[PDB]
Amino acid sequence: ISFRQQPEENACQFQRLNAQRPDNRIESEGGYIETWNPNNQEFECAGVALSRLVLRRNALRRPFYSNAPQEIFIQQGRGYFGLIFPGCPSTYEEPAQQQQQDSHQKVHRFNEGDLIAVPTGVAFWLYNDHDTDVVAVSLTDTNNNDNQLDQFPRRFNLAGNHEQEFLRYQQGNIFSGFTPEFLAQAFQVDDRQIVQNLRGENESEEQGAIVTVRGGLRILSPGIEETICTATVKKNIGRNRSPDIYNPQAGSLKTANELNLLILRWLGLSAEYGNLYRNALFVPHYNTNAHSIIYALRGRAHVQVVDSNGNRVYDEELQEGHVLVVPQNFAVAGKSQSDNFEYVAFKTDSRPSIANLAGENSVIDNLPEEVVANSYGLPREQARQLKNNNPFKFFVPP
Amino acid sequence: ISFRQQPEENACQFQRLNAQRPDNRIESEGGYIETWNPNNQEFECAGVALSRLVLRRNALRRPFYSNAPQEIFIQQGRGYFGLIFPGCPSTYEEPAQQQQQDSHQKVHRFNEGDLIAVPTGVAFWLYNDHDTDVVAVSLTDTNNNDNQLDQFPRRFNLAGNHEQEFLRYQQGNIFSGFTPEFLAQAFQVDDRQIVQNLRGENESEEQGAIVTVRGGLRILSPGIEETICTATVKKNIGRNRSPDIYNPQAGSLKTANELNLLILRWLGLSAEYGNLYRNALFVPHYNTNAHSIIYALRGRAHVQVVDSNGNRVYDEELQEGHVLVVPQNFAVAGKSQSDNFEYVAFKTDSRPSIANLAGENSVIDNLPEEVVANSYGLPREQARQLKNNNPFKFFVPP
Amino acid sequence: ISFRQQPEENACQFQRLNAQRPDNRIESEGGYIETWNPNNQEFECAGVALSRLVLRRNALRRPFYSNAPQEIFIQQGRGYFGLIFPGCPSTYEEPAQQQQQDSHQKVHRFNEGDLIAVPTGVAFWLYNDHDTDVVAVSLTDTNNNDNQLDQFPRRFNLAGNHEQEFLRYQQGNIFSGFTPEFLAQAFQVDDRQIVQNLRGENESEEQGAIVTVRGGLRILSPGIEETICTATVKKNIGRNRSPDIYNPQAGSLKTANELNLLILRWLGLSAEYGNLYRNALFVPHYNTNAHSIIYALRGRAHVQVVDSNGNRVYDEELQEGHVLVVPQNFAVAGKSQSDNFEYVAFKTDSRPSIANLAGENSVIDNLPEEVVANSYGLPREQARQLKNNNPFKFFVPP
Amino acid sequence: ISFRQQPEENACQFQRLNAQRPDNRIESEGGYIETWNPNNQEFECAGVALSRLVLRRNALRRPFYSNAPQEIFIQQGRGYFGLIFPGCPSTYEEPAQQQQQDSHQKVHRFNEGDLIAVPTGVAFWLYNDHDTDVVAVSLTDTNNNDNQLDQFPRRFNLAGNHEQEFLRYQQGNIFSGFTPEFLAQAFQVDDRQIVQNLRGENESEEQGAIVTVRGGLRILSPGIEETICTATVKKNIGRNRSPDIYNPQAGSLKTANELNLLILRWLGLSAEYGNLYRNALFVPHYNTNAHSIIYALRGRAHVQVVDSNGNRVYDEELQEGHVLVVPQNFAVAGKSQSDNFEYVAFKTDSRPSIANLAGENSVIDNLPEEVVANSYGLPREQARQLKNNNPFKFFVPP
Amino acid sequence: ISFRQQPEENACQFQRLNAQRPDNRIESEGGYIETWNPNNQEFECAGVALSRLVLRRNALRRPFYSNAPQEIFIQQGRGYFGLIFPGCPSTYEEPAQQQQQDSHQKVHRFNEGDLIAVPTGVAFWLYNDHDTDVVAVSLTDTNNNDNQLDQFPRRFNLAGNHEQEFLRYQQGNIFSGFTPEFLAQAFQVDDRQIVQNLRGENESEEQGAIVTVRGGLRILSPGIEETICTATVKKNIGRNRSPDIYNPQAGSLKTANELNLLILRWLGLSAEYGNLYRNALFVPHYNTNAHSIIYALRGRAHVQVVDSNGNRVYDEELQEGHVLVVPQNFAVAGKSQSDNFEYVAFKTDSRPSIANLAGENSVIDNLPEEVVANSYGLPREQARQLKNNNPFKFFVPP
Ligand code: NA
Ligand code: NA
Ligand code: NA
Ligand code: NA
Ligand code: NA
Repeated sequence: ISFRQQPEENACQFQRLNAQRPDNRIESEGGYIETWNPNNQEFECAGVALSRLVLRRNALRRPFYSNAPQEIFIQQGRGYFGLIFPGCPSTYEEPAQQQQQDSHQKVHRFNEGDLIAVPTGVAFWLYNDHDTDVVAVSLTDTNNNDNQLDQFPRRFNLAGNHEQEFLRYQQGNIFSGFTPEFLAQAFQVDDRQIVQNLRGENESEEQGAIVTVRGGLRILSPGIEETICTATVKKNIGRNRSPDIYNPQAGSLKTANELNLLILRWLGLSAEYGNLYRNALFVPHYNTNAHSIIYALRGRAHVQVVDSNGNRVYDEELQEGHVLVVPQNFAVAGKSQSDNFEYVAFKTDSRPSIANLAGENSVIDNLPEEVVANSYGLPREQARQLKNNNPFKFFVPP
Repeated sequence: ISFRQQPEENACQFQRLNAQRPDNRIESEGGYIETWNPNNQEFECAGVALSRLVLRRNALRRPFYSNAPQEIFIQQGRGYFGLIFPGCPSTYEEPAQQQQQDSHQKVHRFNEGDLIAVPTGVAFWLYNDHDTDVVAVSLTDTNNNDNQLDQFPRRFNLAGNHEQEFLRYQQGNIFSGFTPEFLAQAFQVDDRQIVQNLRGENESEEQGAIVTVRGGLRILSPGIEETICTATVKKNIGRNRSPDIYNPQAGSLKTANELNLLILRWLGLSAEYGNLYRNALFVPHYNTNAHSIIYALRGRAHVQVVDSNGNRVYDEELQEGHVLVVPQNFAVAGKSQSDNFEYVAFKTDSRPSIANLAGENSVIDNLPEEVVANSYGLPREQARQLKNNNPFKFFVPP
Repeated sequence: ISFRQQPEENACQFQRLNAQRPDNRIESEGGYIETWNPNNQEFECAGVALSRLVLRRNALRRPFYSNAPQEIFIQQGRGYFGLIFPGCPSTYEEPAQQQQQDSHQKVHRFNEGDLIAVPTGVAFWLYNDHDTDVVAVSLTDTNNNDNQLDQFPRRFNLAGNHEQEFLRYQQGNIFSGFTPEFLAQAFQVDDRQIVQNLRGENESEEQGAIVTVRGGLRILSPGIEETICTATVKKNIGRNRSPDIYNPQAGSLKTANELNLLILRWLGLSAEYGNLYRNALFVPHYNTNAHSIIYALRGRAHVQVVDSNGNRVYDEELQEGHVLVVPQNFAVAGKSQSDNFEYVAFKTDSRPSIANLAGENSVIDNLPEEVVANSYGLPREQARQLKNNNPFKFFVPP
Repeated sequence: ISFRQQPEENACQFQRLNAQRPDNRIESEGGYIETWNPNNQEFECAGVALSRLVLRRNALRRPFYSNAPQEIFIQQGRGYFGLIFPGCPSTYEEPAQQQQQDSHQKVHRFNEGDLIAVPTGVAFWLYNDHDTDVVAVSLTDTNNNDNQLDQFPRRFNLAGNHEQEFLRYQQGNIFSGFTPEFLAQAFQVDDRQIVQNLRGENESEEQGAIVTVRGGLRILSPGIEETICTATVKKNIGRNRSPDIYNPQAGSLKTANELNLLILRWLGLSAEYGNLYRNALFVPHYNTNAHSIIYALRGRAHVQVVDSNGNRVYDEELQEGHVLVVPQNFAVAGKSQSDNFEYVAFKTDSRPSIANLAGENSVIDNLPEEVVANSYGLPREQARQLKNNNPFKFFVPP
Repeated sequence: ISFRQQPEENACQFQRLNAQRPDNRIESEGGYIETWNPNNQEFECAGVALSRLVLRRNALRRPFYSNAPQEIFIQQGRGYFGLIFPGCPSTYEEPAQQQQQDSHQKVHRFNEGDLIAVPTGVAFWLYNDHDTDVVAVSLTDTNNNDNQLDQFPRRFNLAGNHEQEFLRYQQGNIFSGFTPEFLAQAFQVDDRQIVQNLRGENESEEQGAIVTVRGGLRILSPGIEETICTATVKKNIGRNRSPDIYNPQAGSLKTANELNLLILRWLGLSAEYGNLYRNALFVPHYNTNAHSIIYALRGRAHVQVVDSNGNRVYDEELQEGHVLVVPQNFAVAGKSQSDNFEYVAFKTDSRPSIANLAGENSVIDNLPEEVVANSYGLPREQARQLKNNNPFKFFVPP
């Protein structure tokens, strides 16, 4: 399911669909954030915004929450993240060096291939504790029903004194806007310099969203607390040894949707990770109920996309680090021109449905032979060939 | 329930409501499609598009899917249709002249009075195998949540090389946009002329959406396959020997909603079929939770519609083949000027609720006598008359 | 949950947030209705309209229904109201002075502190039978999914011949628009002067929505009828001896949401009533999933609101009878400058979720100590103070 | 809805139905508990157990939880109760005489007429702070799906050293069963006499479930905390100024079901409170989907109950403090022989449905006249009398 | 949630609770199956049966389905399993050495710590491809609503000619019961020796449920197909780097319930994996809504269990490979007497709720101080100690 705002008149009427690369980079201390322009037609149509975060060893992306739900895919690396679900008690705690030292909400490990769901207004932070840079691609669903503000994807930063991620595309931290007397009362701290730091007064716009932790972070990691407050918030789909669709001579597909990661039901979002081997084809298909935002992860594939007029709105080699939006119901097909073309496709429904146009149990396969024969002007025998020559589903070997 | 986009500022503020007739006809080989202009205020307000299809004996409306959910009402005729639900296995099959000849998804018979639900992105085809022309009136819900593209009702045609139904009102087939090398791989057909026909290369813009089948079509007709893949997709309401509301001296009403046809729950749509006998009245009423799109089927009725200012925005004889949109909450009443005025009313909710203003259990009937007396400046006795003189619900005899 | 239309581009981007007072008063016989301009940025952002009704002893607000769901809070007074749920049989009846005198739908008592839910298209009337004026503050959710007309909050009046509440802000009664011959047939009344009064012909635009009942109203008050037709439609939250959050030295909070008043689930709305004692603080917090429309009921409080840029968009004393909209996710904090500051806060979700930024189980409390230390540049000890110095939730004593 | 275990073979086959009075009293310090024998046929059939608690001024019924869901009706008196929902944070707190003194879960006020829902395993305590004795009648649903133990209604007492309520009918406190070394570690109390008292070692079997608090109790009373952790758990139905069905010359009915008190949906239980005035009749009716456990509150009524053989299994004056079980689908009718007969009827469904056999919209009223005429051997005119002579619903005046 | 049959009268009334070890072993070719007697009081009470499977390198547990839902926990080892969901198309396929070689349903990898959900009537097979023996502990929910046969847990074996697992405890394969002429027609195999083998005719009762695959198995592994047919059926909880509750000085807990593994919602089952370090305590607690079936995985713990009479029904060292049933609502506490006591606890609800009796946010912590003081006969100060001395949740360090 999904419940989203429709795009403005004509947004999904295309002369041509363009693949997109980021157009801005925001520098910080231990990494950076790159943004795709959400004002481009492809993104206006899909009603979403996209960004990419790089976190070096010991870098902390300091906590923030957003008005629009997010899905974050971990392209590379491993580390820790927390989500703060409001009012949920702490369940991670340690004895002083019995009295209590520190306690906090569950800290999660993440790995390459993980897809993480961040509900609207839930605070998120991410940390890399390893050499390999973490690279995360974040889809922010601006048109989602859950966003009751206008279609600007905001980051409400809990810390720092820097530029909002997507501010440059529109026509300080959250604490920094409150007066010192409110914050001293709120936190019962008399130390006016505790409140100064809280407000970000002891830093420039160039410390950024991401800080490096000298010596590394130490955090705890090996009724309502073990039920709703500890619901699952991520699922591995990129590294998984169990794809949903698999042909060892053509490729694989694996989805994280609301049947795999229940919280996606509330978000109205899902994602798929696919592999397509050299010269293999993902058959013409369309998504009945979702836009697809395809981020090329590795390699390259010749991709074609067809609109409701049968126009070829996109025809080229989709390369690593570029993004192609395939609007709901537009048909798409791809032939990998790499040993293994790899991609993540975010989708704007929690249970997206693929309709294959060719192959076993495809639309053509499921029409009566005489209907295929009469629709295409074909003798009964050539119609039977169209229905039966390809015995495979989804992927076709070289 | 329904989840739809609201109309633009002022769309439902009317100086006058106009009844509408089609304004375009698209010719094909065995029939035609007529469209109502969806840009007219009445349709902008309702957020929907309407069309009418005529299929002569042996005519096939070749498969297509759409971005917006549809409800199709069979005004006359009988025939076969298929819906292709993606990935559902074939369940209709026959032995070669044991090995398998052809197999395909369930083929359904349709009859006059049938209301058929077509979910977003589900492919549909229709065939008439009888002398009587089939006439189908199709409501396309452009503002529906399920449509994540802009508010243009598209037809993604699987076959042919013709004009999109509603294209003329905006500011080739799906295969025709793919290169021949993609389609040969996708269908494993080496015959480049199989792929030519598939793409519609062997036909003009004037073969159209509808083809005639010489000698007639032959199709099969007497776990997940007998459960979800064979869910009901139509319900008879026009020919039914069991209306929901009935008075043999005034008229009848029968609804297909989500309690009768479960799939309507996902579509957010329903329809009603009514009869009103000469000089009988359907009392002033309004729909709490839906627009009503009234297509006159037979005869004529004097209809009045009142807006939130108590203005009479419509006051005339609604005739057969004209359409009147009654916006949500506007009050409407009708007096049949024909032996039997017959109408289908599509509604933009899966469970629309009628609030009668006069008659048994109406709004007036359910207010305390002293409230009716004090609201209208009436003596207790004249208030009692207003509540009680009409003992009938919905319809009132001549 | 809620399903609402998003506001236009930039609506929730504020240079400053203004508190608002009503800007129009509509006079009637036994009371008046005051409206806030819904075109002001604060209301455009929230997608809602607000009004205030005053009903003197024996005054009847004559029946009406609206396209948008309402929540009405009873600030003062007591009286009777009815809601007319269409087609539900009468369940209140009396013997003639056995035959039946009058019968009607359930009449409800209301009291100060009551929050009443009025679904879209359900007719409502209100009566005051006591000396104390009734004062009701009404939130109309114009952007709600249930409103399938444009974003004008309409009142479809069943009686009278006066001005629609919100008409002055856009770019007769319902019966008055029908011809006398339709109404005589509909109600089977031959008396053409019964129909004249019904249409409001025997009154000026200056009798208004509210009439005085001379001698007072007499009404009855001590399967589907005792189940769905008598579902609960109100909950006391202002006068309640059982707040949800309570600290006798700082304040209280009490909510009516879909867990307390089930019908709110369909409306997508809820409300909260809070008390804050002199010099006590409601800590910086935000609502994850709702706009807050704060109506000051008694006293005054210094309030600050911070946007996604950390800008202080509102900083002043919120006074009784003024309204402050806090957009979804914006942070807000308040310090009462009165013996008891009292407020109702309507919220645009049926289950709104508050995320406290300071105090026990707040966002800061639930982050690892080393994350708070590294986010704010603080030694481990000053981080521990930020997490632990305030042991209270929500409210902090003077 | 409800999900319950069916009774053993023949349990609901009755020679006669007997009204029942309690058969045991358990004495304590400030009040007592009386139990009805759950082994009697009437209770075996209904699959439930019943008890009655009396709490004098300053008496505390010390905390306990049970394996079966309960509904408690407050027949008289007023006081405080708490329910402990596991893991929910405290939301009632006070400053030490800023640091925190005590904090605890919400304390609720209760009043006469309140119906309180206690889910399976949720701990409950009750306190009377007024002169008038509190009298509470408790229905324990032993056959409920939520009880996964055998059909013995247990009380797991958190305190005391006394007899389990229903133990005498089968074929120490919870802490008392743990060894002192477990409890010292669990509560980190070194004081072995703290643990002695906890275990109930400093008291006899004759301090009982109920203790008197000398000087009276002092308690606090004027994200997940204000949402799920503060869901409503009671609804007034006995004292309510708004019955669901009302005739000032015959009686009233008011229900607390899952549309009024949402938590009842999980419990599978509901209750009704009725008044019937001298010589008035509640018409023959049956409950489609629930047993009815009728506790007479005040006065007396001649009651008759008819089984599936048309046998009169009960025919007598039901008196105050007696209980009559009416099995699902058995027909029942009553004529009050008191100025006002008052009763609470617990029902074993969360949304019980009454089917009236006589009167407006009854079963007879809703059958075609010719069906009533042919079913009873009656001329058309006598059939019309049977359908129409009684114009009232539910109750009929003297 | 769960919907289960209640146990017979007195089943959960215990003189003493006994830990249980298996009492039977069924030998096969590459491993064995051990069963616990389901007729023992502990299992009668819980309404469940338990077994343990060992599969050596290259051993295949041949396909079977059961009348009762199962949860299988992988104690050690790694391998492949399939579940056959009826009518779901194949999604794993390979090209002949383009035509199709073999195709089949998704084959899943499993690892140590995995919890696998097997719905009623879904066929399951398991294979070990590694040196380490796989050991799986299987809970079969005999009293589950989904089992509409009597309370005998059956295995309907698709292959083999051996003893049913639990047959010895009651008062050939599925094909073997059909006549050869039915099977030849059903599979269109003329070879009467193909059908002989299918029926298990070419093997003794001593080939067993488990076969060894010489040279090892080769299987494929790297619309409705990628949605419902590929829903998740397992979740790792034993090996997971992210417990729900964690204290590095006492222990951890991690649950797989319906918020983590959605299919458990239909099964009415869940499981927890816990670690408890030497001399640490899991505080007295109870489960509100589930039986707990505790299988000791490693080490030993002193465990005590208390019934509704405060009787200590179990008091001893629970050792590895023994099982202890803790009935719903009975209180339990454990102190590890090993470096790391490890256990899996199956629970008879899809969302079981733990109610802690001591510690932060426990039942005692959430009662008003004066209620704890008056319930236990304690001065205000000793009551405060009981509420506050243990600042930890669930686990308490040595
Ligand atoms: Na298009
Ligand atoms: Na209007
Ligand atoms: Na902002
Ligand atoms: Na009987
Ligand atoms: Na017991």
